[PDB]
Amino acid sequence: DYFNGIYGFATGIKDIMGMIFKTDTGGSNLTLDEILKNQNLLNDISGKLDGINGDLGDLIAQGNLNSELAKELLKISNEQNQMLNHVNAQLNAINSTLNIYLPKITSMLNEVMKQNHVLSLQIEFLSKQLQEISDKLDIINLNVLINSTLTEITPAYQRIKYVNEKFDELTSTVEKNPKSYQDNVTKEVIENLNELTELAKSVTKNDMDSFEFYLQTFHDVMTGNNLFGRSALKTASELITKENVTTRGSEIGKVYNFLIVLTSLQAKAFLTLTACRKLLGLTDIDYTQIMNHHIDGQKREFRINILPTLSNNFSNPSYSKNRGSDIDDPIVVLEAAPGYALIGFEILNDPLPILKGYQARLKPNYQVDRESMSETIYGDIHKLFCPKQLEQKYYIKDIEFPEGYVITKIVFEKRLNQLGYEVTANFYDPSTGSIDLNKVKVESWKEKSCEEDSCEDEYSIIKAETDGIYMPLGVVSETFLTPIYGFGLTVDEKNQKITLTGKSYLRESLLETDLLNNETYLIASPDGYISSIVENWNITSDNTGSWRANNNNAFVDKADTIKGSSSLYTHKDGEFSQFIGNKLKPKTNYVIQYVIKGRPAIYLKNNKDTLFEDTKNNFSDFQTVTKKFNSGVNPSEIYFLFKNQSEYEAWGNNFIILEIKSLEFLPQMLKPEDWIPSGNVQMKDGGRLEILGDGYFKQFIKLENDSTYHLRLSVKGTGRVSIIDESKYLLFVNVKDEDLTRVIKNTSSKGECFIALEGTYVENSSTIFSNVSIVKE
Amino acid sequence: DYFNGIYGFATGIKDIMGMIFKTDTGGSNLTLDEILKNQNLLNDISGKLDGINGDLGDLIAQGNLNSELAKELLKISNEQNQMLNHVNAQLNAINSTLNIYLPKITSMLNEVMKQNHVLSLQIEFLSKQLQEISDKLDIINLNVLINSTLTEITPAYQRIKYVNEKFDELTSTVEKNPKSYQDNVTKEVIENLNELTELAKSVTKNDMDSFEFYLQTFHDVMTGNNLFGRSALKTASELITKENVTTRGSEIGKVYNFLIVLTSLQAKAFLTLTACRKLLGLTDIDYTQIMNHHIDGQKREFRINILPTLSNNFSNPSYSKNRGSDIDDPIVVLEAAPGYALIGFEILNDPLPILKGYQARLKPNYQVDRESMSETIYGDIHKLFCPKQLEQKYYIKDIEFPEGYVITKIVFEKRLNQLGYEVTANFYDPSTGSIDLNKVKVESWKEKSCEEDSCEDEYSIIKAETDGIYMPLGVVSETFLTPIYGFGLTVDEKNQKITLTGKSYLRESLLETDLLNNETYLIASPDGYISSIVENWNITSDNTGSWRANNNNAFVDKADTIKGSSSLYTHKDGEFSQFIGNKLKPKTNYVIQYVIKGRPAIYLKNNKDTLFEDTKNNFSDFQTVTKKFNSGVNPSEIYFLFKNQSEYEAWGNNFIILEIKSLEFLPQMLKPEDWIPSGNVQMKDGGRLEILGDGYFKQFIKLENDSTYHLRLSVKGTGRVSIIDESKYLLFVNVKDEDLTRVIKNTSSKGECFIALEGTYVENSSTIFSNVSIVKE
Repeated sequence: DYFNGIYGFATGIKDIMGMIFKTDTGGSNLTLDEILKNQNLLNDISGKLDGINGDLGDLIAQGNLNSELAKELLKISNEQNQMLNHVNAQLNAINSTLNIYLPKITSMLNEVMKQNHVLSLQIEFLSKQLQEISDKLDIINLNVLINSTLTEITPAYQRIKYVNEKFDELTSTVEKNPKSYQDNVTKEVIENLNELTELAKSVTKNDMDSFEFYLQTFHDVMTGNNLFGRSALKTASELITKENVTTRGSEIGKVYNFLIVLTSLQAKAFLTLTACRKLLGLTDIDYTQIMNHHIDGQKREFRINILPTLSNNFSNPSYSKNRGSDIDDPIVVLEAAPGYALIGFEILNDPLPILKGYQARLKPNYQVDRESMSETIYGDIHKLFCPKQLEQKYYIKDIEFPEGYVITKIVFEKRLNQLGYEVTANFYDPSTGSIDLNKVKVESWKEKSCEEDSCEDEYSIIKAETDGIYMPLGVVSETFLTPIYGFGLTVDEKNQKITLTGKSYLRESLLETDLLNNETYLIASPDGYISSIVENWNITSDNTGSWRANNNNAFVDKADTIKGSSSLYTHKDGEFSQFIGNKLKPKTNYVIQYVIKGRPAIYLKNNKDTLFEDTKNNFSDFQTVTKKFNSGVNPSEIYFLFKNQSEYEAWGNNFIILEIKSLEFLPQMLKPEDWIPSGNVQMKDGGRLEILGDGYFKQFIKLENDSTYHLRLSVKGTGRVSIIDESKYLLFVNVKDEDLTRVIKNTSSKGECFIALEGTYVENSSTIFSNVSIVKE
Repeated sequence: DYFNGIYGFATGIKDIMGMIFKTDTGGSNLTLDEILKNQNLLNDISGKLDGINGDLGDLIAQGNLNSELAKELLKISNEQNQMLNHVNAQLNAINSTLNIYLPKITSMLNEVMKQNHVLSLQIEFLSKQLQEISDKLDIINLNVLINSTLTEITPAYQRIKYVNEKFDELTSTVEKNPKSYQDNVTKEVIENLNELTELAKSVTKNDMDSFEFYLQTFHDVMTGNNLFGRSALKTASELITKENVTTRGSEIGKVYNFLIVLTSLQAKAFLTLTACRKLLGLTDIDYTQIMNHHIDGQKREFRINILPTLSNNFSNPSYSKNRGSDIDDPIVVLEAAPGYALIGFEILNDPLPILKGYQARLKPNYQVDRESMSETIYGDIHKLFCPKQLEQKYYIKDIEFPEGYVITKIVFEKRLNQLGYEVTANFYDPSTGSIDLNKVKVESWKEKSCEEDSCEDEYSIIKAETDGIYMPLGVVSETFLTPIYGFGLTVDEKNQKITLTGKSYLRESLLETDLLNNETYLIASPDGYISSIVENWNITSDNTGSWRANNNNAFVDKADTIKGSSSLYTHKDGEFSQFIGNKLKPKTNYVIQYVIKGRPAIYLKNNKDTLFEDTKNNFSDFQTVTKKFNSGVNPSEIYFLFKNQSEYEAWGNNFIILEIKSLEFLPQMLKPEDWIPSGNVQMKDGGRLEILGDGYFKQFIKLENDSTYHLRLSVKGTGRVSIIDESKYLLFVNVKDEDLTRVIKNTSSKGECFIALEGTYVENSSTIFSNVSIVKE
C-alpha cells in the first residue's frame, strides 16, 4: 500500500488525541479503591437498613410518647442513620461509577484502540526491518562518544518502549461495554475487574517525578542537547555508515528508517500519556504542541547536520557462487514502459538465477505510485553473469546522468565474455512528477578511459575458478523504492565477487515532502512479489473473487487457522478451484510460490494434464515453497485446484505464479534452419542437431579473409566436428562432452565452407549438440 | 560586551533568591497552601448548613403552632443562622487570604522569569562554545574514566535540566498572566487556582527523597567527595586537554568554560527550588549559604588540583592552502597604541586572506576594558606566510618574557623567504593596571645569541608546492581575550602546516579575581567583527539615529525581538540612508559584511557611482554576505543605501565596512621615480613601468663587487631584463609573462651600472613588469 511518512503519522496521532481529548469524564474520580465487587452485596444492606430506619423514624415522628424513651429511640435513630448513610454513600459511589463512567470510558477506549492499530500497520514493516539491521551491525572500534549516547539513552528508551507496548496491548484486552462489568453474575468481576484495575494502576503511575522526565530527555538526547551535545542521530549515522552492514537500501535509507522508528515511538508514547490522563480524572493537557515541536526539532536535526553527509549508493546484499556459460552471447533488456521508470532490482536463484525488475509511474517530488507498479522476471541471469572455466571481461563504470533525469532502460551485453551494458535515461519533472520522453541520454561504454577519452579500455576481468563465480544475490533497491539517476557495476575480481550499485533520488525525494511537512507517499521495498496471475491470490477479505470452493469443507475463513491472515482451508474433501488456463501462454516457463500449512493438494490441471501437483509435504506452521515448470503446448484450459488431500487438514494462501522471461541471445552467422542432416540424424527444439547414430548435420557457411571467427559449441554424447573449406580442414576436432572454444583466425574460405556436424559413427550413439555458434569477431 | 564571572552569577542568583525569600502574605502562616483544602471543606459545610437552615426557616414560615413550640424553633433558627454567620466569616477570611496570596505570587513569578532570563543571557554564549569542543572530542585510549564518571553523573544532570525547563513552562504561565491579572476580583478563586496547576504539581515533585537528593549528590561528585575521590572535574580536564581538540582557547579557557556551565546550572537549580517553595505555601528557608558553600567547594577543588596542571599555550584553529609568493618582501607591523596592549589575533580568508588583531587598555589583574577595544585589518597575509614555487625559511623562535610583561608590538618580516619576527613587550602592574612605557624588552631572533653567534639559526624551511601551503586560519586568542606574554611560531613542514602560538595570563588573570570572588570582568572571544564605520551597525532598537528611513514602510521589521534579532526592513520602496562619505579614504580596499534575508537592494554610492551592489539571492533566513571593494578615487560623498531589491520585502543588518591595512615591504635599492622612460613607455599605478609597444625603461644602479645581489620581477608582456655594466652584460634574460629569480655573485662594477627594462617588439602587447626589486643581499 502506502507509507504516509512521519508527518502524516504525527497528524494521525494528533487526530487520535483530539478525539480522546474531548469526549467526557464527568470527573468521576476513577480511583481503584472502590471495592466494586459488592454492588450486589451493599444493595441488600442498604435496602434492609432503609426499611428499618424508616419504620423507626416514623414511629418517633408519631410523637406522643415517653420523653426519655423518645431520647433513647432518637439516639438509636442517629446511630443507624450514620451507619446506613456511610454504607449507602459507598454504594452510591460504586453505582454512579458503574452507570455513568464505565460506559463512557469503555467507548472512548475501544475507539482509541482501532485507530492505534491502524497507525501501527503504518510501521509494522520498518519494525522488522530495524530488527534485521540490528542483527547485522557490529560496533567494533567504537569511540567513547558511542558509549556516551548509549548510557545517556538506554533507560529512557527501555521504559518508553515498555510502556507503549503494555498500554497498547491492554487497550485491547479489556472487556467492552457489552458486559459493562455490570453486577450481572460474577467472575466477569474477577477477570475484567483485574484487567480494569491493572489499567488503572498503570495509568496512575504516570503522574510523578518520572515519564514526563523520560520522554523529554529522550527527545533531548535525540536532538543532541545533552551535556556535550552529541545527538544520538549522528552517532547512529556513524555506526551505520561503517561497512559490513551491506543490506538493502543506502545510508540515507537506513538512517531515515531509524528516525522513523524513533519518532513513531515518541508519538505513540505521547498518545499513551494523554490516554492515561483522560482515563484518570481531570486537568487535560494538550500535549500536541509539545509533540509537534519535538518531532519538528528532531527532523530539523536530521535535515541540517546529518543528511548532506550520506550516500544514496546501494549495493546487492549478498553474493553467490554459480557456474555460468561462455559459448553464449546473452543479451538482457530491462526497458520500463514509456511512461514508467526503473525503481530497483532483485536477484533470486532458488528456482533459478533470476533478476527481477520493478517499474512504475511517478508522482511529484520523486514519489512513486502504488498501482502502475509491475514486477518483471528474467531467465538465466547467471549465464550473463557467470562463465564456465574461461575469463570474463567486465567493463566497470559509475554511469550517472544529470539531475532531473531518471534511468529508464538498462540493456545488458555479454559478447565473448565481455560484459558491458547500456544505460538510457529520460528527463523528468519533480514539480509535476512528469517524465519527459523526448530528452534522453545514452551510455554505450562502461569505463573511465572512455569517460575521459571515448576510448575502449579500463574494464576488469575475472579468471573463472572451478566451483563458480560469486554472482550478485538478493535485492537491488533502496528501502523505499525510488527512481535512480546513478547506476554501475564494481566487480572486485581480487576475490572473484561482482557488485551492482546505483544512486538514488531518495534524498531529494523526501527533502521536498517530508522534512517540509507535506503529503509524503513512499513505498517500503517489497520483500516478496507484488502481482500474480492468480487474481486475489492474497485472499484475506473473506471473499474469493475468482476463487471458488465446491465444498463447504473448503471455506474462506479470514481466521482459517488464526485471525492474523487467511489461508484457504480444506479438510478431507475441501477443494478450492480457479480457472487459470486463459492466461498462461504455451511453451513458457512459470515459477510458483505459496505459503501452506498442513498437507494440501495442489493441481494445475486442464482436466487432461496436471502441469504441476504437490501433495506430499506436511507443514505445521505455513512453510512457503517455490517450484518451477514450463507451460505445456496448450495450457489454455488449466485450472487452479487447491484440494485438501485424499484426506487431511490443509492451509494455503498467496498462490503466486509468474512468467519467467526466457533468456535471449545476440545474433550470429549460423542459422538453426540452414542445416543439412545426412540421415539417421535429427535436430531438436534448441537447434540441438542430435546425431541419432551414423550420420551428420552440415550447413554451408561463408567466411572472409580479414575477419576472425569464434566457433563455440557443446555436444551431448561423444562425436566430432569438422570445418572443411572445400578439401582443406579449416577445422576438424573430436569432441566427447565439452564446450568447443576454437577461434578461427584470418582465412578466406575458398568458395564456401560448411561445418560437418559428424558425431561418432555407431548405431546406439546419440551425439547431441547444444549451441551452434560461429559468432564472428 | 562583558561577563561577570561565576562569582557575579552566584551574586545574581543569591540576589533573586533573597528577593523571593522576602515577598508574601501570611494566612498560610497557619496553613500550608491547604488553604484550598480547608476552603472547599468549609464551603461544603456552609452549603449543607444553609440547606438545613432553609428547611428550618420555611417550616417556621408555615407557623401555626404553640408559642413555645414555635419560639423554641425560633431560637434554634437563630442559633443556626449565627453558626452560618460564623462559618461565613471563616470562609471569607480564607477567601481574602488566598485572594491576596495569588496575585503577589503571579507578580513574583513574573519578576523571577525576567531576571532569570537577563542572567542566563550572560552564559548563553559560553554554553554554545562547549559544542565546538563536542564535535572534536573523539578521544580514546583512557575511556574507562570518562565511562565511570559519566555513567555516574548523567542522571542527576538530566534531572536538573528537566526541572529547569519546567521554568520555560513557568514562562508559559507568565504568558497566561495578562489573561487573568485583571479579573483577580474573587474570580481567581477557581480561575487562577487552575491555570497554574502545572506548577502546583511540579513544586510538589520537589520533596521526599528526590530532586534535592539529586542536586546534593551532583555537587558531591563535582567536588569529588565520592567513594574514591576522582571528581568529574578532574576527568573532564583529562579529556578536554587531550587529542587535537584544536579550538581557540587553552586548557584553562576550556576547563573554565566547563565549570562555568556546571556552576551556572547548579545555581539556577537552587533558584528554582527556592522559587517553588515560596510558591506552594511557604516554609522560607534561604538556601543562599548552602549554595555559596557548594560553589566555593567546587571552585576550591578546581583551583587546587586542576589549575596548576594546565597550560596557557594555544594554537590557531584552522589552516588554509593559498598560493603565496617569494618576489615580495612583506613587512607587517602589529603595534598597539602606547596605552594599549595586544590581546589576540585573527586570520580571515573569505573576502581575502586577512589578519585581524585586537588591542585594548588594561584593567588590573589582567582584565580588559569594553570600550577601549579596537579591531585592525591587514592585507593579503598569504604573501607573508606562503611562498610560491620556491622554498621559504621560517624562524621558529619561541619568544617569551618575565611575568608582568605583556606583548605590545609584533613585527613580521619576510626577507628573501626568511621569516622571522621581532616582539616588543612592556612592563605592567597586575594591581592598578598601568602598563609602563619605559621598561621594555626586545627579543627578535637572537635567543641563540646567548650561546652561539649564529643568531640566524634555529629555523626551518618549507618548499612551496604548486597550490600553496596550509597557512593558519581563524582566531588567535583565548576563550577570553587576554594580554599574552608568550608568542611564537611552530611551523611543521612535514605536513606543510604553519602554526601560531602564545602564552596567556589567564592563570594569573583569574587566580586573583574569580577564585577570590572579587570582580571578574572578562570578555568572551568575539566571533566576527565588533567595530564598523557603520554606526549602530546592527541596530540598537527602534532607534536608528545613524539611519534615515526615507520611506514609511522602510521601518525596522521586528523592531523588538519578534523576528529574533535586529534587522532593517524595506518593501516596495524601502530604503535606509546613512551618510558615510567622511569615513572612507580614496583608493583603499574596504571589506563589506552583512546579514540579509530575502531580496534586498544593497547600495553604496554617492548618487554618482555604485561602489558596490547586491540585488539578487533571496535567502531563506538571514544569510550573511561578505565581499570586498576598493574605495573609489573620491569617496567623500558616498553613503549607504539598504533598499529593497524589488517590490518584495527585505531584511538586513550587521552592515560592516572596514579599512584594510595594505601590505608593506622592506626598502630596496630600486626606486620607481629613478626610472628613465625612453621611447613610448610610461609608468603605472602599481609601479609597473608599462612598456607601451616598444621602448624601454632604464635606471642607473651602483652594484658592488663585494656583496651578492638579488633581482626579481614579474612581467605582463613578452620582454627582456637587461643588467649591463658600462661594457659587460651583468644580466640579460628575456621574460614572457612570469616571475624572475636571479642571483648575481660579486658584481664587478665599472661605474656605469644600470638595468634597462625592455620589452619585445610587439606593439599591441604592452610589456608590463610588476616588481622592480634589485634587493641587496
